[PDB]
Amino acid sequence: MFDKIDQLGVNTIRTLSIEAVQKANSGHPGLPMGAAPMAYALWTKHLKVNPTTSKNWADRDRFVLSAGHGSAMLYSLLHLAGYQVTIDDLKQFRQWDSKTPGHPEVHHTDGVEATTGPLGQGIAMAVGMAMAEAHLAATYNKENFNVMDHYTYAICGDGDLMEGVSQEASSMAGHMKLGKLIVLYDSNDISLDGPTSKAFTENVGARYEAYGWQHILVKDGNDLEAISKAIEEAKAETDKPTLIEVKTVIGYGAPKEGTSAVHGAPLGEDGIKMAKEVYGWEYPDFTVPEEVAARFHQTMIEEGQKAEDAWNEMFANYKKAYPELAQQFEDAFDGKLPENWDAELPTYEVGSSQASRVSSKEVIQELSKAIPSFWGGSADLSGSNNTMVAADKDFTPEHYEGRNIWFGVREFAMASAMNGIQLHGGTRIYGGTFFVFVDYLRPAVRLAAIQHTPVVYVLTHDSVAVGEDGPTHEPIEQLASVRCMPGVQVIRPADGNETRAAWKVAMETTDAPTILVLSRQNLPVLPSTKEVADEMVKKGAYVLSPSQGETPEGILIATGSEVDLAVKAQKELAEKGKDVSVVSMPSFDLFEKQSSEYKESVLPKSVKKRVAIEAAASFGWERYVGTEGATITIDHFGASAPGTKILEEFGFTVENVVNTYNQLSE
Amino acid sequence: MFDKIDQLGVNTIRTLSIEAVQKANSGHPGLPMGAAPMAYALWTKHLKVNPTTSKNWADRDRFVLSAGHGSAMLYSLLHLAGYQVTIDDLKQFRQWDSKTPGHPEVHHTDGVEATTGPLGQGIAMAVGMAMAEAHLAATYNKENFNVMDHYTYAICGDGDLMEGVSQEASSMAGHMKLGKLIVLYDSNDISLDGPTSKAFTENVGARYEAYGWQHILVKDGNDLEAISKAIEEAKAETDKPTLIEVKTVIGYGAPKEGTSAVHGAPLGEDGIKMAKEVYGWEYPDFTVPEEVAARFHQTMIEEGQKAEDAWNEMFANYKKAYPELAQQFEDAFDGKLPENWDAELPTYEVGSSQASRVSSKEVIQELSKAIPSFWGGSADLSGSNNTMVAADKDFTPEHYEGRNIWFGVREFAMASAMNGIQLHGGTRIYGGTFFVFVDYLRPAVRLAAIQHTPVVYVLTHDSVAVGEDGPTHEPIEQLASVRCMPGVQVIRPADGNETRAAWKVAMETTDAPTILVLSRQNLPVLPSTKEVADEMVKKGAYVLSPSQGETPEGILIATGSEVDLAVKAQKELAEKGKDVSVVSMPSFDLFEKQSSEYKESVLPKSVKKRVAIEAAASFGWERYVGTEGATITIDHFGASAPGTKILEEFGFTVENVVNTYNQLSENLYFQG
Ligand SMILES: Cc1ncc(C[n+]2csc(CCOP(=O)(O)OP(=O)(O)O)c2C)c(N)n1
Ligand SMILES: Cc1ncc(C[n+]2csc(CCOP(=O)(O)OP(=O)(O)O)c2C)c(N)n1
Ligand SMILES: [Mg+2]
Ligand SMILES: [Mg+2]
Repeated sequence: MFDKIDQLGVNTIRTLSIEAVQKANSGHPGLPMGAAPMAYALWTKHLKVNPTTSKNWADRDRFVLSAGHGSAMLYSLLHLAGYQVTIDDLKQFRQWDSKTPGHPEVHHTDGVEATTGPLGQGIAMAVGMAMAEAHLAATYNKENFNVMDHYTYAICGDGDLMEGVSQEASSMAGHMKLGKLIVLYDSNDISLDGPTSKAFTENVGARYEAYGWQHILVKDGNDLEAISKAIEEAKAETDKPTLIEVKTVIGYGAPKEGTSAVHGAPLGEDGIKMAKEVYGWEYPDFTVPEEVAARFHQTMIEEGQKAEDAWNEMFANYKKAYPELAQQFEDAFDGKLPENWDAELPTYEVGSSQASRVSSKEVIQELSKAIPSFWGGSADLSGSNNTMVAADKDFTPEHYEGRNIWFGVREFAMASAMNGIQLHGGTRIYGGTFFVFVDYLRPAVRLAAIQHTPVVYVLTHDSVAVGEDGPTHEPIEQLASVRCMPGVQVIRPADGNETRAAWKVAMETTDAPTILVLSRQNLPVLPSTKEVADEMVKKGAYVLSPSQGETPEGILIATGSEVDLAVKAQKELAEKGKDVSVVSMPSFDLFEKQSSEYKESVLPKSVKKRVAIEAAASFGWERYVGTEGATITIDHFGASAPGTKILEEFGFTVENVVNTYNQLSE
Repeated sequence: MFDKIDQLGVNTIRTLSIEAVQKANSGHPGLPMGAAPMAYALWTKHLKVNPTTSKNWADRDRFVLSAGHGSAMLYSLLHLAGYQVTIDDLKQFRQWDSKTPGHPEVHHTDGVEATTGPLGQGIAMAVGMAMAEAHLAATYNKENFNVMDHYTYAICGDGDLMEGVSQEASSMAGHMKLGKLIVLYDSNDISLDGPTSKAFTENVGARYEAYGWQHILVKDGNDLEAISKAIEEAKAETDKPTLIEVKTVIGYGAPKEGTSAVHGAPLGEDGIKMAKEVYGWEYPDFTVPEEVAARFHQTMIEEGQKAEDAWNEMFANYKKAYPELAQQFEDAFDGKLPENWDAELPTYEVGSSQASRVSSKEVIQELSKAIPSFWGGSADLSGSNNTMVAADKDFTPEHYEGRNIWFGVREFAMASAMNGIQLHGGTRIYGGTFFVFVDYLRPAVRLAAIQHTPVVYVLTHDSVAVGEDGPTHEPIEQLASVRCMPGVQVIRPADGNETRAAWKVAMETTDAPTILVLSRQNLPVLPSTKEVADEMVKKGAYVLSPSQGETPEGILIATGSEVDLAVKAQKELAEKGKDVSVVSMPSFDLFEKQSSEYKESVLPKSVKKRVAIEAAASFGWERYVGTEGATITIDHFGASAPGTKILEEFGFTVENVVNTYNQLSENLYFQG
């Protein structure tokens, strides 16, 4: 059962958390106090992790604290568990260069599996982690070798479940029958501003039951045994994901328990003392009882070591029995793209005019054949986005080996799950939606930037050329909205050859989300792209068509579909005697990470006659065009019309670029 | 209650819709074919509208087509109703400058209450409209006067209900017991990519029942009587919102019915004819049967005018009985601000330091007192956003007159509901969360910009000064992310006086959403603001502190929290004989609106020594600092540390401002 030492451990977590919040004079103490029993039971009796090996173990049970305001409890848990969070690390909570940030951040603190500040994304990321385990289990598990047999756990709050991303993810998870996803809900019945009664009165468990989820109610948050029994029931439900609703008194033992006051402000030294009185805690501050430390050592370090060693031996036998597949497992988790992966990648010729999206599909198809760890889907847009791998099955409960994922019209959930799949390891994911609906998945793109996750976004329908669907479905500001974001690689391919090479950047990217901005409209193949694209797209901007002279009199900058106008302009300008360089800038960010010498080759400082043609906003174009430069952009919303007409009416004609260049030349 | 004329009316809606899609060679015919029965039953027998008065009747039932891909069904319906959509307009479906755009757009087309292309937002706008009815009903309705008694209707498809904004809003709707909101769900069991078996196996009704909704399942989508019966049941359940799931066959009649093919592509002429054979339609193309037109005229034109006229008589009697409330009702709907709304607004002194969030609370609360229509709330962040009005009560089922809305942690739903509230009219809406979570509500900001809807966004915690919550809670790219967007007014107030003016700009803005970017940290009151802010913040950028002498040697440009550093740096630079002008730029948008002449006053082209200091991404600052100017900016994510420290390490110190300017002298440019 659960002994007195076990309750000491619970209260150690409680005291460490609340002390850490107080020293910082910042932080959230209520959830740590309320959720400390459910956390303790999970880690000590049910979570299989080897703290000694950190996150290196592939089959570690995955735990996400979606309610990141409980960071102090997680740090308390990592310290007790044997991860490298020290007592002094706890004391530096919410301080400069601390290993204990106010909200958990992956790769900043040992043992944190996800960056979980924003609400609902952690659940969705945990959904994706179970998707990955089911997929990798089906892909690699053979009889007598359970190479992937682990559970995804999350601890959420009332806020996580009021967010659409979780609701989207939970319907997804229920559909995908993720029996190994166990979410613990800290139903403290309170939120930041007050009681759940003022805005959140739904039957969460019934909703989850409608999604296909098992719902277990533990009416006593402080009954460890009831929580441990619930986890076992959830593990027994192999066909359905499980929500264990743990009713807790936020700030348990504190004077202001069951109020919003304990949510986000330090309890105060009065609160700590009174809470300790309830616990009978007369221990010194930032002190862990010896009994507790040994309990955590036996329960987590010792058992964890035995489990990984056992798994490691099974993999040893697995490698002998199935050498090629085991190596694949190893290479996928280490992010090693297969040899000659790019060999059969499509190439295109000057006669051709193919949409960037069709070109993407072709790259995707060969990528899927070559890379067995490559998988992905769309938000009900695979036909429109051309994100489907023909010759591969769909990712279904019946065939988890399938690598085509039907996310549904759940873009945010797709994006966050994708972040979780990347975080899990063994897979490279892509996700498809229209470019205008990047808005829906934007917070998860920002999480991917912070988390340095090599997610690929296949976002199509880049411009007003979509046409008849109209302003709501035509991106204008979306290219700028991603470019300001730190940590995101945004590439708009200008032809098929640029598209192939953009995918190659994404495949070879290991620390950044990559957004691919692709076109519905058919894209004519440009002059040098067949030969130079693979080498020069990664440089962000290159001289697609050079001027006749060493120094161009002017320079035309263009991205994507509008680079064709540029080359046609170059010739018309030549007939009137003007010599201009045409630069393809697929990516702003890739270009800025290049040398000053390279930037000079593409955009020489001498030439102030810079005209930029982009079917997008003008924001940030003065960086390259200049104060004195000119730009053909759209700074207004779209229209419902044949796309060819909208472009023509919005100034994307060879004649207009000539006139604007000539006016600037004056 | 339904005759062959009514089925012919259903077939008419379908034929006009599929014929228009084919002429355009673009569109979605599937939902029109299967949903035209349910649309017909609701409009002809349960929807209280006067087509003659367009969108000008205040107690009109509100219909939102959340599934915008079924635009043609709406346009067909508008023509049949008596709205100003001609057969000729339908022919121009999805063509340049048409009154029939591919997805419905408000204002462009008669009687379209919302721009509803993006999925889920329409149901959320509908939810907010029901919120607006309840508040206005409670605020204005008095005994024997049913000033506000209108239901809110939305038609959605599977995709709408998969989206999280819908799920948030539905939870919010059930909590708020908006029993007069009824959603009609095309359970066609098909999505763009294919069946819903592949992505959508949930029990929608069970979820909606958990939300506190009522679920009526109509198994025969073609049975008009059953649909109408369900709409009656829904109106009967006044304490619960209702989802009427009408199971339909997508593309009923076409050869490709019940498949993904009918969703988003023209059937083709053969398909139109084959469906017509099932329909028994021998009529020529783009034709309304005379029987159907007269049936529509009777059901909606004549009855609707009688209802608006009956309402108008009651309102006039209400005007006599309650003149004050009636004038307020008209003026609130008219958008007229009360006469002395600006009079009691807070003013602040140089010796004062206060966070713009606290300044906003004070401006809000006085605005609430003077403007009865003014209401709003936050996504569980009122303590942090300072968005609560102390005098007023919460907007609860018990107190629908309350002007404090608790949206919960539902930012997307809040912003879309806000859009519905403003579109409905009678109220001014503010909604609050952290500025870093605009990303959560971003699609609804865009829809507001396209809809020209004057929603006010109170987005606080603007910088790395948030501090210990960390990178995830600290905005960086967000300012540029909305300054890049068309049709949005983004004001970063630099002190309390600018904050008041910012609110004023938003209260006087009728054509655009306004985002107010406010600070957790205390902002010291700046030199000229108590006197010049009321007239100069509206100009976007102004010279807060002029140079000593007409032509400045440099421009220190700063927005929001960072302007104080610029003024302090001006002093230090002035002490060393360097004369710079401090330009405060609350809004990029408002400044570019001003005359070419005014811009030269604020930013003379002659002065090329410019340093811009803003604790945000450098994106788009090259427009003002210039190629040879410099920026003190954050192009990287933040940290978890006390906020003052983060700012110092990131260079928002007086020394760095001085030194960045001085290094500008070292350049070869600026030598000469
Ligand atoms: C998307 C998002 N919006 C807002 C916040 C701010 N926030 C953090 S916790 C919280 C309250 C949610 O309540 P709950 O999870 O029940 O908290 P508890 O009572 O357990 O502390 C809010 C609004 C956030 N972290 N993420
Ligand atoms: C937010 C958003 N995501 C995606 C799309 C693209 N889209 C339009 S309809 C649709 C399929 C949804 O199917 P459903 O609403 O059930 O359509 P029906 O079968 O009734 O035509 C998709 C993905 C969109 N318009 N908005
Ligand atoms: Mg809670
Ligand atoms: Mg459908």
